[PDB]
Amino acid sequence: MLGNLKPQAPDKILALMGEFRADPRQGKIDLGVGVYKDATGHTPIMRAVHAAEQRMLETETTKTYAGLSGEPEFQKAMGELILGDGLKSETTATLATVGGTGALRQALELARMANPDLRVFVSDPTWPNHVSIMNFMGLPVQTYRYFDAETRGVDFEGMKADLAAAKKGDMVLLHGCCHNPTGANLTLDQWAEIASILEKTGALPLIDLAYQGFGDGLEEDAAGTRLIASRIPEVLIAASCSKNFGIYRERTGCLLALCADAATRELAQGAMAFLNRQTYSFPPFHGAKIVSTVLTTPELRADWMAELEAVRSGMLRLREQLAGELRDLSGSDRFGFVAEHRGMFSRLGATPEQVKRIKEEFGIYMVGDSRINIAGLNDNTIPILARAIIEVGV
Amino acid sequence: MLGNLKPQAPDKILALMGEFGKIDLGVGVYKDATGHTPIMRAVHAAEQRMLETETTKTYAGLSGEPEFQKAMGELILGDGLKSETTATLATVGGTGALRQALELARMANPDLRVFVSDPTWPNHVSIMNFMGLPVQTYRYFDAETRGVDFEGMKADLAAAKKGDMVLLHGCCHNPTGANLTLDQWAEIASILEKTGALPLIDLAYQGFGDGLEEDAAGTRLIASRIPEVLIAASCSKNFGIYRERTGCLLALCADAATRELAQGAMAFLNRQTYSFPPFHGAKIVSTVLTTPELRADWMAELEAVRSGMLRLREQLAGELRDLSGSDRFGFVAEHRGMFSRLGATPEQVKRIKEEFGIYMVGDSRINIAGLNDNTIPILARAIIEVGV
Ligand SMILES: *Cc1c(COP(=O)(O)O)cnc(C)c1O
Ligand SMILES: *Cc1c(COP(=O)(O)O)cnc(C)c1O
Ligand SMILES: O=C(O)CCCc1cccs1
Ligand SMILES: O=C(O)CCCc1cccs1
Repeated sequence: MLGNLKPQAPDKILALMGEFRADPRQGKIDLGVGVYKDATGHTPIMRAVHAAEQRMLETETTKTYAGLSGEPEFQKAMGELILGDGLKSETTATLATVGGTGALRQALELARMANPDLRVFVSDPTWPNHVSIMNFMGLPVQTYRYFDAETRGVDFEGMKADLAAAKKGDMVLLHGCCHNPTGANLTLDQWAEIASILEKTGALPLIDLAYQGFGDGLEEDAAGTRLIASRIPEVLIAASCSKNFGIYRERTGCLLALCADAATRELAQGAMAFLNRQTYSFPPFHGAKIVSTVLTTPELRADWMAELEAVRSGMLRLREQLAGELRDLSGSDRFGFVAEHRGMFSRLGATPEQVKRIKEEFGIYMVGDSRINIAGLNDNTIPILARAIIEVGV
Repeated sequence: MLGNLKPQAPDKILALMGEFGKIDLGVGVYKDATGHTPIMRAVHAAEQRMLETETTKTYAGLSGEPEFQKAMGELILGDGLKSETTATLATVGGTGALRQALELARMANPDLRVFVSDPTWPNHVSIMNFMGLPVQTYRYFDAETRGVDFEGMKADLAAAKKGDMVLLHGCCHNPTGANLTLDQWAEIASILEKTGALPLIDLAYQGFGDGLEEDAAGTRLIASRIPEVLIAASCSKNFGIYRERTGCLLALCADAATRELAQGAMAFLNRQTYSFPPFHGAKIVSTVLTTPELRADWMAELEAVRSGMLRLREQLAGELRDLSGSDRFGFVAEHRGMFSRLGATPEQVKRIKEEFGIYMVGDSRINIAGLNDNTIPILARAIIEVGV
């Protein structure tokens, strides 16, 4: 029977890593990495996190089944970290998921459960996993203009025009901050306008928030999300803890469902818990317990925020440098967007041909769409990348 | 939009604990003499070693770590592990392994039906209902003898067709406590082979019946006869890591070509569901299994738990015979695993919970691990008073 299985395409990350590994070039560089890497090229375990695991090891007396939709401490701490004082517990449903991806999958299952004729609107471009899951679910997908290949910024007028075609009950997927893969983001004023279009169309916003604390700051990065929450009656937020906590493999995230009434909330929580139940019963405990420990323990929380800010500040300075080196070599602004972008990713606007030429002539590797990971740059690699970008004629 | 949501039915077994002198004989978790579910020594030691050895937490394998996958395959199939034709997938507990098993089978056969035992773990039917899969049942429990109705089981299983999936509990049958012998397993293998039915084995209590190796005996027999088989394994109970959510799906194929197919489709299933599987619990399992000293202590601790429960069952049967002189409740001693279904009806069950304060699943399923020297006489009395 299993022989009738259709061949499924690999993870691709492997192919990139295999091509790169095969490269005999002593000076090859890898900007395709999708995780944070420090100056030495490592993805360290944050101090606060290692401190939480030591504490957990000393306090946990059992490992019996716990909360089906997560532990109260985690749900509460997450909603506060995301919505801040605006957290309206009375109308908020929460679900511990298996990473932000689990949160996205559940959110989609929830919405479709409420509206079978659900349509999803995704940005152009967006994280490929978005489309993958949606295709796998057989949901209709529409695209809305977003990245401007010429300016490397947001084509807002285009986005508005396309979003204007959403109907009541449709879903609009928005990256809360640090757009992956582009790095081009919305201003708080652009968020206000998007909010108006959403109220007008009656479309349901789904926010993919996986990089809170990597853009302009913990609070600053949630500004757009908070604006949507306060003006839109129903909002779905899929949050991740893999990156801003550095616990990728622990698989920790959560689905937040903001509802109009308390009755509607009771409904949503019941459907979410039911969803977890029908997929894998209980969500993973370890990673979520680390997070709630860091956030509830003053000492740890303070250390986490400090370490996270150090990371953010570092990448931002890497942006300033690359843009400066590019300013000098080009003798023009052109590449100024590099310093204007936020997140650990940036789309250079290079064509596939140029990307291939950069790799062959300079040994630098990046995703085929010209996406580079800022964290992979340093005092030694920046001059090389700059020269390569200019040399290939981007 | 969310207002359209219809209310969903609660998990009965988990709701049971909601209504919780008080004697909990519900949820299938192991508990010691003082009513606690401890962390196993080896497990704790593994975590400490893990705390010192792990330097990063970056994304890892989409199908789980090679070490975990290998340790699990060896634990389950032993020397009958033909890696060349076996696909492995780390999952979110045994339930996760189950869900992925049904999804995989459905991709291969959009026209599949599932045969489940009467009775079976309620979560089996709920998941199948949710997926919209046709469910047929096969006789298994003999209501009067509290044993297996084997003739009835064979008759029903023979009605299966090529492409159908037969769900068999590998050992310690939840919720009955009744289990097939190795001679019955061979006969089942005969029926399956003839019909071309794909068996899905739910293995959640390996180590709680007669022993680690002995409890995998049936699964190994089917794996050696049937060319294609699916096994969903849970490490929740035998490792005492319930909340970590760790298990795995094994897809045994007739050849490496099909194996590469299943392996690819299995990984894809994780990617499109939650991306990567949870690492912590799987790391503990592989650490314990590949560290001779740890494996040794875990086997010993599990062994102790095993024999302990076995003794409790004997106490139950005994005390109960002192209250009748009849071998009516003898089945308690025969049943193997954590559970045992008494012949009590719902009314009787209620009388017990209300006028005796002892909470058991509404079908007479009791978790023997909940009993002890102090409560056995009380429970023995309870079911005698209520007359069952
Ligand atoms: C990382 C990421 C996620 C979620 O990652 P998880 O590893 O599942 O926590 C979701 N959306 C985007 C855009 C991401 O970059
Ligand atoms: C425990 C159990 C499972 C799976 O449990 P998980 O906590 O999801 O690992 C599956 N089937 C049966 C019969 C079980 O008792
Ligand atoms: O590089 C990125 O887009 C972030 C990596 C996140 C993930 C990749 C595959 C599954 S989750
Ligand atoms: O008690 C049982 O039947 C199994 C353990 C409890 C569980 C219910 C759902 C997933 S695990």
